[PDB]
Amino acid sequence: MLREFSFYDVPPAHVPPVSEPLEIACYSLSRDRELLLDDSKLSYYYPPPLFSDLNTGFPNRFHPPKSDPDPISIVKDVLMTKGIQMNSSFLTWRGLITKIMCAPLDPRNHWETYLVMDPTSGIIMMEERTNQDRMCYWGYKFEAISTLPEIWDAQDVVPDEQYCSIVKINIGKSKLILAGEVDCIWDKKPCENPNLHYVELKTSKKYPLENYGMRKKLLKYWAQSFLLGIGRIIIGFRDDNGILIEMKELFTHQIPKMLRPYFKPNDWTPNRLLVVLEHALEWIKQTVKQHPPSTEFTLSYTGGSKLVLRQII
Ligand SMILES: [Mg+2]
Repeated sequence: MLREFSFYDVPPAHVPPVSEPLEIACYSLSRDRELLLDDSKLSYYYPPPLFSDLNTGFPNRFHPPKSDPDPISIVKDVLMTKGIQMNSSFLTWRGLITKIMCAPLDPRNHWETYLVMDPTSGIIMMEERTNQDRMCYWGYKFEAISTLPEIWDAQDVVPDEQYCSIVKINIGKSKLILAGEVDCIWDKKPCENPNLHYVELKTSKKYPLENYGMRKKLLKYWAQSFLLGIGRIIIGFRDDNGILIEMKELFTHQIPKMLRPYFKPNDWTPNRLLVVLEHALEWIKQTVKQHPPSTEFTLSYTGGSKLVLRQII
């Protein structure tokens, strides 16, 4: 069977309450993508030199990251190994909620996720089952030059090596456990919820906020970081040569405030994106629960203004 959810059919409701995302676990990945149950790979933000060349090391010092998606079983394994209870509606990768949330924003980004309700936990688990160009490298290079590893208590661009935060976040009536890569931390991790100390690093050409493309890009920056409770998004603005010309430190909560003067009528706004997401998540829950556990579904966005949930029979 087929179910549809239309973005524009969502009733005009108040923005759902969203809890402060609470870290329940973290882990690291080695350069060979090996899971490590520690923060050996959490690094610190330190501003890189202005006019750094983001082409340096491409492609000979570049080790492109794994192309295939990771199974969500990993996060479950991690939590099980640590003896952490999982009591939520959803378990997935932050990035897959970003896709649902931002679907109304980029009709060109088509995607497909797999969902199954676990027969023991009753949690809906979501994953993908189906990268190395110069532009991508600019982003990875900016992350590499902007970060300092732990040294006191412990160049090749190897994006496989990373640190990850697993969070509980509630969006209205939906409880989610989300795992996502954290680029670095602003200062020492409170050994206090750590997430507002976390930093996301981005590289972009700078456009005025008048520019629709720029606003949309910022909205997606905001959405991604909002879902993991990240406090800061730091943008390395680059020119067409890939030279770092300016850095801009933003607080995540400031992006919607900063964008307020520039939204044209009928623009998707942070508040509207949250309303639609809550309704999307509620729809997914009710649909999945019309079937026995271990029923596999595909959730698809293939342009237009609808999500499609398909039972795999
Ligand atoms: Mg980043």
